[PDB]
Formats: sequence, structure tokens, C-alpha cells
Amino acid sequence: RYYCEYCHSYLTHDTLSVRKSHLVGKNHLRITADYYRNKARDIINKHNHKRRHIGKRGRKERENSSQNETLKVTCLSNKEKRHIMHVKKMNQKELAQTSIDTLKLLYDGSPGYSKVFVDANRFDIGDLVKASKLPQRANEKSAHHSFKQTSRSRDETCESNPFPRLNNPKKLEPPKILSQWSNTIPKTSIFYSVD
Amino acid sequence: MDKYTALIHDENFSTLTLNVSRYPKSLAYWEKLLNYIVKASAPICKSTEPQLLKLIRCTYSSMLNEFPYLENYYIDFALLEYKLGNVSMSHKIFQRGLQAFNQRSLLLWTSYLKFCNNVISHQKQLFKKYETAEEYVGLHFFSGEFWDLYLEQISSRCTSSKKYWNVLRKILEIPLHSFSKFYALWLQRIDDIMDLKQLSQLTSKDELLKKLKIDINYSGRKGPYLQDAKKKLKKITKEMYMVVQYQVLEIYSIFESKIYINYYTSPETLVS
Amino acid sequence: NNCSIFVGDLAPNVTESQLFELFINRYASTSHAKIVHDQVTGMSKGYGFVKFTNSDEQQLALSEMQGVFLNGRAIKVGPTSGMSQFIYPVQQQPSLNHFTDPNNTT
Amino acid sequence: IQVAHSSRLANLIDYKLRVLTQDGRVYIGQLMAFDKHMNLVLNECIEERVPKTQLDKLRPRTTLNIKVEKRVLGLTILRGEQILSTVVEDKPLLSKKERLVRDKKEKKQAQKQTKLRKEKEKK
Amino acid sequence: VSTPELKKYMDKKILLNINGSRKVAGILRGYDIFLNVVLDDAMEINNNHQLGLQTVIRGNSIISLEALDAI
Amino acid sequence: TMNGIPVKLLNEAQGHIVSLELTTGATYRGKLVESEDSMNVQLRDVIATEPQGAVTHMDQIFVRGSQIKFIVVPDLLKNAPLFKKNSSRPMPP
Amino acid sequence: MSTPAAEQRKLVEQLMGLHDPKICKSYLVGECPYDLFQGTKQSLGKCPQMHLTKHKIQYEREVKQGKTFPEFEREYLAILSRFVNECNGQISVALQNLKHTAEERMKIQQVTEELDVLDLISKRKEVAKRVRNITENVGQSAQQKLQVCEVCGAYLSRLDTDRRLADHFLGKIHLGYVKMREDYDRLMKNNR
RNA sequence: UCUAGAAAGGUAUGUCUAAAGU
RNA sequence: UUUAUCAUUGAACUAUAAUUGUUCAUUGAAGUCAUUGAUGCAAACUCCUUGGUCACACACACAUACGGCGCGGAAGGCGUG
Ligand SMILES: [Zn+2]
Ligand SMILES: [Zn+2]
Ligand SMILES: [Zn+2]
Repeated sequence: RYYCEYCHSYLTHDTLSVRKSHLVGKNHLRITADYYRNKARDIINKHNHKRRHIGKRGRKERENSSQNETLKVTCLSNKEKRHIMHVKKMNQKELAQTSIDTLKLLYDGSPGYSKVFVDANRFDIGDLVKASKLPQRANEKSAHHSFKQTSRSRDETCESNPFPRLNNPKKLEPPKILSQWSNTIPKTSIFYSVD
Repeated sequence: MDKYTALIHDENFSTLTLNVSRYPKSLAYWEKLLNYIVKASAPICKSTEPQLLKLIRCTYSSMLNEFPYLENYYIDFALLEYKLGNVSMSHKIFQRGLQAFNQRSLLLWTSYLKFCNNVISHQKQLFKKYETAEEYVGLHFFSGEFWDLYLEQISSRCTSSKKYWNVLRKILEIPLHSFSKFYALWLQRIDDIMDLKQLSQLTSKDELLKKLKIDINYSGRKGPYLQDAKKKLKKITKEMYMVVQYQVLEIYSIFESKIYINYYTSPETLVS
Repeated sequence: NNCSIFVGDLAPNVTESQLFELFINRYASTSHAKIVHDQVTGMSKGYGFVKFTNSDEQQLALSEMQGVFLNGRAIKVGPTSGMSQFIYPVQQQPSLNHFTDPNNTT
Repeated sequence: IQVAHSSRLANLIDYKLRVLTQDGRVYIGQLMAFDKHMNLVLNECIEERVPKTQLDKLRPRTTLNIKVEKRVLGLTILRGEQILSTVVEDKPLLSKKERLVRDKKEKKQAQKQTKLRKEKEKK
Repeated sequence: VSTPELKKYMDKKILLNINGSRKVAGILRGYDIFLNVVLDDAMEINNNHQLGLQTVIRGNSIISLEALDAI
Repeated sequence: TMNGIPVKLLNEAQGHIVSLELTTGATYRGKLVESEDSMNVQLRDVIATEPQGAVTHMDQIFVRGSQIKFIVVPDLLKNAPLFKKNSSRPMPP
Repeated sequence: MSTPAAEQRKLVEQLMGLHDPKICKSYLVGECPYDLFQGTKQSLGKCPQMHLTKHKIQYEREVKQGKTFPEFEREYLAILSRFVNECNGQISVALQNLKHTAEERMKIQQVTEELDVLDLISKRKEVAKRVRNITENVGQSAQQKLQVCEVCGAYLSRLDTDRRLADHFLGKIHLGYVKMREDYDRLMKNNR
């Protein structure tokens, strides 16, 4: 027989046509994704500190650091440190998730654009994206969304959109700044700009 | 009949080729001729007809000798030759692409390094290529992607974690379009430090002992002194943040807001 | 203070005039009343805000209009008001003399 | 280091073996699994070799120093046709008493897990 | 025991490296439980010289099976 | 029959980048589509290093299982469930 | 078997006049119906006549160049015709089961009460009550929504997409029974 | 010649039916 | 220290070769990148990870060479229940 260690469910006589159909089962995929997210979360979250090997401090070290001065240590209440740790965990996750993607937004009308940045017509990873689209054997999966697909073909040329300014363009977004240091910005710009 | 002979006896090929060979410096004829030859081999793989691969190579090479500032077609011709089996040719295609741009193009360095990560498999040589790309196209206003790619390779290969602090301190003084991400890396990485010996990763120990009045080898209670350390280094980073924020926001408000087109387009286009 | 209360589950045939009438001139004279209609259909979404001047006026409206029958329903008058790293900048304006005008070409 | 005399390969899990192979290569890695065909799973192995050039230095006639090529390979599995010998190098990160404590704790957690799974599916 | 999963590579062109040094190309037609394979129109990629109208390779000496065709 | 932890671990790495060196000296490295019970693997979008160093590229490859010398799976499969020593399977069917 | 040379021995030994009851002539023509449905849930058991590959490739040679033996065709047509007419009876039973659901008693009295409730503005009231009765018939359909696959006889539905239908139509049952219907259409055109 | 009663499940899949407010 | 493709021909050309050797060119096969590389040799500096940073003491021992006669911990050897 077979036993899906992640799934926790047995199975009958292990035939590759049964086993491979289990291994692309949607519920098995949810269980496996939960397992590996939790294990990576556990090895990130585990602060194992080095063991402390305290030696006996000498005399002259004791005179110097007894005659420096004493520093105040700051510490916070329980709800303060809980709220701060929630903030720190979401900030580390959005730094890990984000990525600068302005070279894609910035060449948006260029002549050979559909052959490089489309990501489905790329010659290296071209067949893989179409191949791994998935069956979608669910009618309501396609019947959920009612927007356009906007499949930009590889066969597009230079002739369409001859003048890029006249088709309505967007200005690039202003550079994002740190919110904790958002008060250190210069308060007035130089040139009077409207809208 | 095969794909090549069938393609030659087609009627469209004589028309597309005569329009290209009459009007060379009009781009849309070249791209129509090129899309037709590529569509005429509907599976492209290693077994397609060599008399037809030689013609796709002659078409791309002759177009790029006519219109040498077309960034996307160097990437596409190199990725075609990378599909066809030989990375040795695709190195040359990217490198003549960089040379026709006189080494100062951001997109060809970014695509050449995301290519070269896979195939160069020797660590000091790949890092010499990143140092070359740094000294040419490093100070680009949109080169956040290059530096973030470089930090990705440094944090995945190296075991020392000194080179990361070095490169990140050089990012901190460049006025990039998206420098706040490269400041948030530095902020959370200072905040993720644990003991006093690791403050010498940033600067030298005597620079700390003089400028910030902080001793690494202070042995004693090292809780409050480490918290004092993190607050003083965060203050210095706040001041350097003010300087880079001023320069970035000044360039953006005055000049870089107004340029809308950054690409070569075609010889028949007009700039506003 | 521009204290805002968020009335909800309103009847369809209840107007901003009636929403003003049930909010202004009882316990207060509220500065504004605004029901959210549908942006292309016009039919009211069943919830809307009202803006009182004083915070004591709004809370006095809040305790008394909670559950109160307005045109067939109970109109649920909860208060409307009162962590990303990266935000876009925002800046003041230099008040447009002849120096700080970017089109000044004389 | 000293290894117990009656200690087969089933008992040396989480040691740091030094697996020789058919080519002169050596995979210094932490063992964590094995099989009937003796094809190990080494955790952090470092495939070394002595080059064709410095092999003259090993030829029989201070000491001798050989420069080997450490090439890091993360979580290999080996193919058992290639293996030639295994030699223990380093003891584990944990003790024996600590592994006893941790094994009783894992088995206790598994029995609580199956208890909750059974009493949840009966409800 | 277990058939190899070459149901995709059927009736296409294939480049396989016999025995290390040699290298043969041909149109695959059949395979078995051991990886012995039978391929139509075999041409030994070296100036290359052709083998014969049909071959049957003993699967002891196949190392890799590169598929030249789309698959 | 029964497979044990290494071949079952190789079956746990279907879909991800592996790097394997054959016994002839070559080194192939791509996304592993279908492995089998006899360590007979396929690999898609691979980067094929010949023994004297000449790296080429090829779309799919099917190595014989018998020629593999090692297979380098990702790092996180250290935490795979099959390495758990004390397991409590619920009940047979 | 367990060692691969055992299975290879099994295959070569089953590789190594040509008439009489010993050889399933229906397999010899091609696609024995007790062979195409071995493992599935419509399994007939085992094919009684033995199947053998030496005889089959001798038949491939014989119908390549030598001759055709029409007694094999008439035997295959008899077995094919009895199976196809039997499954035509079974698809008749399946649509009978849909009818028997459709003429269920309490549902007929419920639709009869709603159709007595169906009884200018009289036409507008009648059309509103008849659209309510149409939705009652569609509520009975939303309990089921079953059509019958006309080849195999198994149930299907239309609310389902084309892809789960494509999951059905590449079955063992449906491909086997499509092959049976196609040889029956070929032999009934050729004999007539 | 020595007394033939074939399983009953598992996983994958869609659809129906349904349970929620502020 | 040591390497950086061959051919067909032209002009000349030492020359058993598939004009090899030599300068320049055409055409032709395929053609990992590297030459700040590769291989050999030696040193210096910096940075990581690991542990009893334990207790008593600041002392005149030893031919059977050396009280192995403090509390522990890690690993192995041997014996008993
Ligand atoms: Zn599962
Ligand atoms: Zn039969
Ligand atoms: Zn059907």
C-alpha cells in the first residue's frame, strides 16, 4: 500500500496511476503547502542562542567598568511588545515578498516588448508557462472572474501605437519613502506644480 | 515538402522580402519579415531544418546590424540561440549587444546577469561580471533591480556575510529611484544583530571608538550598551537617509518626472 | 471635530433629506448628512454617514438613534471614525510668485 | 574519535560519516538515512578529490600537504553502486542523554496527536 | 515490474548516447521493461554514417535519452 | 516492494530544481518532472555540463536510473516528514 | 512479476492449422471485448479463448498480403452485435431510470398543485406562475441535471465544463465501447 | 465421484444542497 | 611557468599527409566562459563556529618515574545483577 505522510490518509495498492493522481490532488497540495510554510516558519522563528560561558572578570577590568557609569535599560510592557512584534513580522514579510519591478513598467511600449517581458512568449521558459497553466476542470473557476485576459501576442509589430504620448500614458509613481522617517522630508517643494 | 521549401514557394515571402529590401530603415517591415519567418517554424527545437535556422540567424543579425540600439531584440536573439542548444553563441550575442550600447545599457546588463547566473557556474568569474556591470551601469536611476539581483547572489552564495554589509553600504549612498527598500534592509539588519562583536561588520572598530564613542570590547553588562549602540547607528543612518532622500526627491520632482519615453522605438519616430 | 456616525441598513425609500431630518434638529444641528447611493444605479446602498460638529452631539445621537425605527428598519448608527513601511511623499506648495513658477520664461 | 564496536550503519544516524567511493572522491557529510542497497542520504556533504596534478605528492618516497577541491553539495542522496567504504568522522550535535529526552518527547507528542485525531473523527 | 515512462517520447526523433563515447539518433518506436529500445532510421551522429533500416539497442548501454523533437 | 527513505525522498522532489551527476562524468540540472522507483529521472529545462566542461542546453532528458552517481535535492527537504523517527500512523483500511 | 527477467520470460514465452476453438478469433481480428474491459467496473471476467501474439502477427502477415478468412469476421460480428445490443438495452434502462425519476408520484402531485396554481394581465399572472412552475421543473432538474452519454450509457451533465467531460471521454469504458460501436458500424455498412 | 456463491472499500473529480451576521 | 580551433584555395613556401610548417585574405565544420584565467609555491592579515571558560590552590616532586585520593560532564573498553 501507500501512505501520504503529509495527508495522513492511507491508500490501496500502490499503483503509479493512483499515486500520481493523489500527488496532484488539490487537497494534498493544500496540506503540503501548509506543512512546508509551517516548517520554514519554525526554523525562522526559533531563536537558539549560544550557550553562555561566563569567565571570572579580572581586577583592572572591574575597576574600569565600575568607574565608567551605569546606563539605563529600556523595557516595555506586555501589550507593547506584542504589538511591536506583530508590526516587525509583517514588515519582514513585506520586504521578503516585494520586488522592484520598474523595468517592466518602463519599457511598456517598446518595439520588441512582447518577445521578452510577456513571460509566456519567452524562448527559454516559453513552453513551460503554457504547459503548467493547469486543467481548470472547474467551470466555475473560469466563471468566477469577469475581466479581460489581455493576452499580448508575440506577432505584434512596431506599427501599432505609432505615437506613445497620444495614447494616454501614465507618469511614473513617486519614489516610496520610509513611513517612520516621513517627517524628515523637505516640507515645501521648489516649483509650483498643479494637480 | 518540408518547412523550408514550403516557406520559399510561399507567395508572402517574396513580398515581405522585397518590401524590406526596398525600404531598409523602416522598422515595421523588418518586424513583419521576422515574425513571418519565426511563425513559419511552428515548433522551434533542435531538429528543425538547418537551411531555415541559418536564415533566421541571418535575418536577426542583419536587422541588428541595421538598428543597433534595439534592446529587446538582442535579448530575444540570444534567448533563441539559448533555446537552440548553445550557450556559447548567446554569450556573444549579449556581449555585442552591450558593446553596441558602449556598455552603458541597464536592460542588457540585467538580462545578461539573469542569464549568466545559470550558466557560468564559477563564483569569482560571476562576481567579476557583477563588478563590471556595477562600474558601468551602477549609478543608473532605475538600477534598483541590478543591485537587488546582486545582493541576491551575494546572500545565496557567500558564507561570510561581510560582503553583504559592504555592498549594502555602497547602496546606501547612491540616489536610486527606490532607495527606501535598500534602507529597510539596512534597518532590519541592524535590528537583527545580536552581540557587540558584530558591530565591526559595518565599519572599523576604531571608527566606532572615535566617532560614536563606543567600545566593542566593553565587557560587562552588554544589554544596555548594545541598545545604545543600535540607537546611535540608527541615528547616523537617519542622517544619511535625509541626504539621499533630498537628492532623490529633487531629481524626481524636477527632471525624472517628465521623461515618459526611455526606449529606442524606431528611426521614424518623433520625440515630443 | 467633524464627528461622523455611520448609519446603516437604511430603507431604500429613505432620502438624505430624511436622513438629515432624523439626524439634524434632534439632539443637534448636524453639519452634513450623506447616504451612499449606487454610483451608476442610484438606488441607495442602505448605509450612509452623517457629520456632526460636536463629539458630544454625535454620541448623544448615537445612544438615542441606535435601534430607532426609521422608515421601516433599525438604522444601526455606529461611529464611523474615532501598517505599511512605504508611503508616497506629500509636500506643500510654494505659493506661486515669479521665481517659483516653472513656466516663467521672461 | 572512538565509535562503539557493535554499531552498524543503522545506529550511526546523525553522525558525520566520510563516505569513500569508486573514484577517489569522498563525501564528508552528516548521515540521516540509508537503505537495503546502501545508498545513503548525506545532509551537508562536501565532495572532495585529489587532483591529477598533486597525486604525485602522495606517491611513496616535515610532512605532506595535499590541496583538495572542496565542492559543497547540499542534501545529496547517493547511489549505492558507487560506495566503497564508510568511515565515521564526527559525533553528533546532541549527546546520548539529550537524544533520549528528545525521543521520549517526540513519541509522547505523536501519541497525543493520534489521540486528538481519533477523538476528533469520532466527533 | 515497472515500465519506463516514455509514453511522451513515442514516434519522435531522439538523440541517445550509447555507451559513453558513441551517439545515435533515430525515430523511437518501442521500449520494454528493461530500457532496451527500438528506433527506426538510425544515423550514428559522429561525416556521420547510417546504421540500418531498424535497430534495437540493448538498454544496458543507454546513458541518456535526449529528445530532439517537440515532445 | 518497499523503497525506503532515499528513493522516497527523490519522489518528494518532483517539481523542483535538482542537480545530478551521472557516472560518465556529466552534470545535468533542471526541474525534475517524473522520477521513478529505480531512480530513473526526467529533467526539464536543463543545463547540461559535458565531462570536459562544455555546457550546452537541452529541453528534456531521460537518464537511465543506473547511471546516476548522486542527486542534489533542495535544502528544505531536510524537514520532510519521512525523516521523522517516531511516527503514529492512524489505522489500516 | 518480481524480477524483470521473469516478466520478460513470460512475454517471450507467450510470443513463442491456425483455426479451431483454441484461438479467440475476435482478438485475432482485433480488440477482443473481453480484453478491452479487463480491469474496469464493467469487467466480464476473463476472455475464455486464449490470446497469443504469434497467432496475431501471423494474422497481420496474412491480411497484409495473403488472404482474409470471413468466418473470423462473422464470429467477431456475432460477439460484437450481442454486446452492442445488450448495452443498447442498458442505456434504454438508464433513460428509463431518468423517466422513472421524472414521473415520480409526489413530484407529479407537487407540479400538479403548482400547475393548478398556474391557472392581458391574466396572461401576465399566468406567465409569472408558469415561470415559477418552470423554475419548479428546473428545481427538480437542479436535484439531478443528468443527461445520458449515448455511447457508454453512463450519466453526464451539461452544467459541468468541457474539461471534466474530456476527463470522462478518455476512459477505459468509453474508449472500449466507442471501439465496439465503430467496428459495428463498419461491419454493418460492409455486410449491407 | 470429495459438495463452485467475487468482494467491499481508497484516493482523485465536478455539480447539487446548505449553513452567517455587524 | 604554460595555453588560446582546423580546412579549400590564392601570392610566395620549408616540404612523406588531409600544402602540415610561414604572413595575408576568401570560403567551410563545429565552436562553455575564462587569459585580471588555469596549474604549481609560500606567507601575512581579518572574520566565523565549538567548550566546566567548575571547585580547591600560587605550593618544591621524582626510579617501581612521578599520592590517577575534589565535584561533575562527553565518548569508548570490561565485568555483574
Ligand atoms: Zn495526501
Ligand atoms: Zn478474446
Ligand atoms: Zn461515456
